[PDB]
Amino acid sequence: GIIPKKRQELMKWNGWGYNDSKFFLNKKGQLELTGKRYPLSGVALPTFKDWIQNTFGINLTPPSIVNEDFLHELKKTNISYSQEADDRVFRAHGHCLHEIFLLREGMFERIPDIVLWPTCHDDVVKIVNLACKYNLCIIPIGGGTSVSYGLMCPADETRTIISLDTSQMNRILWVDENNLTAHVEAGITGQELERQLKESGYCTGHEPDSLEFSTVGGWISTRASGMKKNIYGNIEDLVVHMKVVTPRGVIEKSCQGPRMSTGPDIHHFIMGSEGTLGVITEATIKIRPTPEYQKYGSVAFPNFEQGVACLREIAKQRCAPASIRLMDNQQFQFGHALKPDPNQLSVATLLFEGDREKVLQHEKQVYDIAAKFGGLAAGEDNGQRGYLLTYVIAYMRDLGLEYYIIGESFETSAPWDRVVDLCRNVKERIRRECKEKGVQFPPLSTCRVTQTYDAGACIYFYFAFNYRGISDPLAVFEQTEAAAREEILANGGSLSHHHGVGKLRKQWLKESISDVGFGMLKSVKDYVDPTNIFGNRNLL
Amino acid sequence: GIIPKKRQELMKWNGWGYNDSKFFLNKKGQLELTGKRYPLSGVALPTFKDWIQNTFGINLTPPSIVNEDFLHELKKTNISYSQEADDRVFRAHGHCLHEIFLLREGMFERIPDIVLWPTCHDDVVKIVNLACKYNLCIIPIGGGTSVSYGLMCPADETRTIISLDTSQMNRILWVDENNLTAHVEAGITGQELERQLKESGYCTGHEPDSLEFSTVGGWISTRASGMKKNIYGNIEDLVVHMKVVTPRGVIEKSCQGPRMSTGPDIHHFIMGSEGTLGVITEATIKIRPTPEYQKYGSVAFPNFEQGVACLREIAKQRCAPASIRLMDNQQFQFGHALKPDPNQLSVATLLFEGDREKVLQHEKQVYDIAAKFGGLAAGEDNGQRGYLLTYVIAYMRDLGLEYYIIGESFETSAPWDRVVDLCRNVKERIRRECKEKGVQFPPLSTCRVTQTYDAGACIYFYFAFNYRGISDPLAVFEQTEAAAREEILANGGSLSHHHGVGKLRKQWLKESISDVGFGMLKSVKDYVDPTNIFGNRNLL
Ligand SMILES: Cc1cc2nc3c(=O)[nH]c(=O)nc-3n(C[C@H](O)[C@H](O)[C@H](O)COP(=O)(O)OP(=O)(O)OC[C@H]3O[C@@H](n4cnc5c(N)ncnc54)[C@H](O)[C@@H]3O)c2cc1C
Ligand SMILES: Cc1cc2nc3c(=O)[nH]c(=O)nc-3n(C[C@H](O)[C@H](O)[C@H](O)COP(=O)(O)OP(=O)(O)OC[C@H]3O[C@@H](n4cnc5c(N)ncnc54)[C@H](O)[C@@H]3O)c2cc1C
Ligand SMILES: C[C@@H](CC(=O)NCc1ccc2[nH]c(=O)[nH]c2c1)c1c(F)cccc1F
Ligand SMILES: C[C@@H](CC(=O)NCc1ccc2[nH]c(=O)[nH]c2c1)c1c(F)cccc1F
Repeated sequence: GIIPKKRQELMKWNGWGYNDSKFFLNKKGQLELTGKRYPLSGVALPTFKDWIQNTFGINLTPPSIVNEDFLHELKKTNISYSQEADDRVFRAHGHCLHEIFLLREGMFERIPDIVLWPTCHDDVVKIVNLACKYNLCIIPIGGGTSVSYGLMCPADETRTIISLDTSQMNRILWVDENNLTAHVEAGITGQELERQLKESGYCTGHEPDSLEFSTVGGWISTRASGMKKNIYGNIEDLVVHMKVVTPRGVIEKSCQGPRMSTGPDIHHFIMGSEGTLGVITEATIKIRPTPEYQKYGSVAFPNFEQGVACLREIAKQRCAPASIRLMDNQQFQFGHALKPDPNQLSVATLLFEGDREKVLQHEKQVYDIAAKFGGLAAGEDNGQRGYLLTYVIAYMRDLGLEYYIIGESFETSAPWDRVVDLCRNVKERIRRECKEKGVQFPPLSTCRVTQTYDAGACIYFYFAFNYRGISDPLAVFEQTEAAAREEILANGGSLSHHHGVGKLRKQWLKESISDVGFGMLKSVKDYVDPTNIFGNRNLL
Repeated sequence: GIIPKKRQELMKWNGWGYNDSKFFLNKKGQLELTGKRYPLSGVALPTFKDWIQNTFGINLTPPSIVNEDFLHELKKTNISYSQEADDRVFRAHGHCLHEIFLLREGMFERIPDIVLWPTCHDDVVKIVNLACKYNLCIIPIGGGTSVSYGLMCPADETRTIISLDTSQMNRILWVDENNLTAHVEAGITGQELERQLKESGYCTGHEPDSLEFSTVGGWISTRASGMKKNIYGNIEDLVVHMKVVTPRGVIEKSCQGPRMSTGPDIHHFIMGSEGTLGVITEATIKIRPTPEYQKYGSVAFPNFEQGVACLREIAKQRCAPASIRLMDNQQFQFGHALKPDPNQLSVATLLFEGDREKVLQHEKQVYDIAAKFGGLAAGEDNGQRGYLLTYVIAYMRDLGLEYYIIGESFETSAPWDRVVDLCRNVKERIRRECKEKGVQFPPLSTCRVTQTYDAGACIYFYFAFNYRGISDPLAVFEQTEAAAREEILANGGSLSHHHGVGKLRKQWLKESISDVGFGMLKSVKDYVDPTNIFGNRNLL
């Protein structure tokens, strides 16, 4: 569960995930997943090949530029470091499509010059003090799962870029059973954090799809959201305290009290900072007893529209289960094609978790509400296989890439009264833009509602196309994604619910938060990091 | 429910509340409240006189300095304004003890020079533009309920001080029944907001003790907390959107989505700004159906310690009702003395509110948990009279002042494992400090736990003494309150849970949030308001 230093030894150098986990054609000509790692690993998927065919119409290094005096002082600290090509290349990207192409099919313009692996807070203080002295530039990395060009090195950056890798600064420091909090180093992965806490009968319940690699410090940096937010909260709810190293000095509140009125909350100044202000070294997170019991479920609806109305009503009654998600028809068919009126029909997956008794009180209320929108209980299996699926979806990018298929997921949050219109108009905008740019086959564009809130919902989109017969396929993707974002904003959706801005969405930020607001962010950046040491150039 | 312009016509010029509501000795020599306004209004309180005697051992204008050219432009806007003494004196204070003495028994050093009453957002833009041009200073006021010297005018402030009164900028702009949000002007009072919304079947549930006068813009400015937070949230939870006028310009997010990842959340840059960055003019707040049903309750415990352990356990199981509060023994006796082992015994009051059916499921779980800490159901009456009492407590300051008794309430939040020790040591610190400073009778110092959180609790303290026979009684109070704050911090409590900092707690802020953090606040202030127009000098 700890990420090793030489990452390529466990993980794919050119795509998502673990080296031992890849999609291949088995000795029956059926798609199957390698290894023994996930539930679907080593399980043949007879309909999955047919589905890809039917849906898409297919068959089936720069040198290191580092000062020798800085390197001399760095050796005195016994902070491990590397100037090796394959380590620096690994830490120069996340998992946006364009990055993955330049990885497979060429080279990046700029990559980090040196990688450092601090192991504690004081190490990070040393590195930042060194960067002041020798005029260095720092780009923190945890899991490297950014889908916002958050880790990309600016091409015109003349200074030595340090990739400050947090993966080895990863121990749970204390578990406070009295206050139900856990004080942890920022580099720890979700999976490792949940595994260690479970041994003591606890958990956080913070479960992003990237949890195998994404870190505590990452989550704080990007305002990450988790699958079971309904119970455990998002990251802004979960974080009681943090310790941050910046060029100006160390930020840290002097007390651990649950809720304060001591001016503007400086946690929110860091939470969402996307690596531009400093290094988040330590954080105190809320824990809960390991849930007594879990149960899955599903509900089918005549159409998407009625499903949304039901989710709305569940939100209105504040009786949403741990996870509730509504798939459109194309996604329902997708999930059916992965097992070992039926064209508009939509399905909601459910996950209830908690105390044995309360879980059932909940379950009833949800199904009764669903009844009144034409919702019919559609089985415990549908639910369960739906959630196990989520940690393998990311591997399908690489599969599609073999067979001339490209695509990416994208998201927004919007008010309840804009959901239905937004989903419909964004999908339409994708079809139109594709046709106009010369795509031969109708592009796949689907959506699901992944989170409910009082004031609205999170909407998660997939879009993909067969790019065979297109002059410049990356420009087509790039331009269509940007069109979808324009449509999202025009239909009252947000710039991002949880992926954040990074460098992918910088152009919209001033509109989103206003000019004065943008300037507030800049004023902070310029106090904390006047000479731009933390110069990934995300956000501003 | 709307605050009029000439406030003194409905409200007390020299103390808390409505003119028609005062404690007096009735024609039987019993204490009674005037008027018909509260549940206890016109109800005689036979034991209350005896209690005050037993507990305490007693028997029972500067000229307006304003530019004529600015005044000329102001007349062109038809924004109402006043230079009258009694209007300016009214808006020069909140309800800290020292302010109330200077009001009754003398004069303030500095007061506002002119009062303005804008009626909308554009009016506020005009005023702030005028303050840039003629070098004016602005101190926003809503209810004037600050207990942090938040409204006090700095004595050495040479510029013309505008009291920007929000009371007339108070209309509900829309009610969005689809998104369950209400878009409101910042000057509306809680009481008026709840009344208007109830006519459409809705509420916010945000219920501070100051709700009769405190405003939406106030609550955002001070990070206000409400009695029924457990259901409805505190202000940071309730606010979906806001519009803020600052010298640099207008801040406002371009979309109304429920949850975002677009960098640091600029709402939290304003929320807690205590009138130092700008004027909050409009805000979008979460609403809920008017709760179907309410029920009160109470539980008695052998001691305070066991009550705290029970509240902790309720928090751990996340089954706290709308309100749960634990009184120490002195406060239990107090409440008993106001009706028309018993020395350590403590009592918890309960308020359950919601859907008819779910309220009872809750009720059972609370009492069963309480059973295991020696908690015996202690009646529906105790509960009900406990909560009706909270809106009359504030009127007792003025009663005590007649009979040589002074005192103030103060608060903190602390982790669960520091609650019991903090309460005991803070009370002890108050007795010791009082004795050392020459107080005749040991003072009253009591506490109650008013809110529970995952990571800790809010603790609410009263302290008071008979000041007869003391040279300088305001210095004694001042110095003791500051000693209590020292003791709070030393026992792991926070600088404030909900009253905020203002100018009362400025000296501790840098410790509380760290020096870099303090600088982050200052960096924002300086960008947004470079010439200190918003110069109440709270916080920094
Ligand atoms: C397959 C997949 C699934 C995903 N699922 C989800 C999901 O369910 N929910 C969700 O919110 N997001 C998701 N994401 C997006 C991403 O995982 C999150 O934004 C996550 O918070 C990033 O974690 P990380 O540790 O990989 O950070 P990185 O990708 O390593 O870095 C992200 C940014 O934060 C900065 N940073 C990292 N560590 C620190 C630190 N210690 N101090 C200061 N700055 C730092 C970096 O400089 C960079 O700008 C997913 C991404 C992928 C590829
Ligand atoms: C009897 C009593 C009971 C109380 N009970 C509670 C309670 O239960 N919970 C709680 O949290 N607090 C309580 N308070 C404290 C206080 O009422 C709150 O902090 C409240 O939020 C202040 O609201 P207001 O409209 O009275 O603001 P004011 O006192 O009028 O102003 C407070 C501060 O905010 C600024 N301000 C006001 N309006 C604006 C605006 N529109 N834009 C920008 N800045 C502005 C002012 O300049 C000032 O610094 C209580 C106080 C009293 C006297
Ligand atoms: C699933 C995406 C690839 C992708 O964008 N993966 C990243 C990812 C995967 C899962 C996520 N869950 C989130 O909340 N954010 C997430 C981000 C994809 C397609 F949408 C279409 C075709 C191939 C393909 F790989
Ligand atoms: C009730 C207080 C006066 C006081 O503290 N008023 C302000 C006040 C009153 C009620 C409050 N509820 C909160 O949450 N904050 C509050 C602040 C008081 C004393 F603490 C002691 C003697 C008389 C007296 F009136």
